[PDB]
Amino acid sequence: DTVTIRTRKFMTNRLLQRKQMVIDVLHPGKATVPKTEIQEKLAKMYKTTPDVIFVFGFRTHFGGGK
RNA sequence: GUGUUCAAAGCAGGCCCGAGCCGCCUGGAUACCGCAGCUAGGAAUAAUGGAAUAGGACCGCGGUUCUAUUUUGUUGGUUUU
Repeated sequence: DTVTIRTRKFMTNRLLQRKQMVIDVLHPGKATVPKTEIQEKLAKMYKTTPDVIFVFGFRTHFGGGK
């Protein structure tokens, strides 16, 4: 809910042939909607079939929210 | 520098764009160096120098003499400055 992947510091990694960015998602009261959702959500942002979108990170911010 | 939610701390960090911003962006300072040395300014202070039965400055020079090598095209010879 109210997810909004905020692609901060987007890096067209040309020598690793990829889109490289920081995922920064928002929440009402429950942090960290699941990773493969975020893949599928970052899929439809970029239309890139998200099983090539290999995400990680995803630590839950205190107070839900982000 | 830096909101680690304060803090112990870290070296961080911050954005806009919907997510084509295909990115933009701060940064990660400065302080310390036993000595000995080095460096170069000082020359007080503390030591420190000389002319004494004369020495120091002036090409004062003098006469002697050693020898060093440039030119005499060159070398060789000697000769000198």
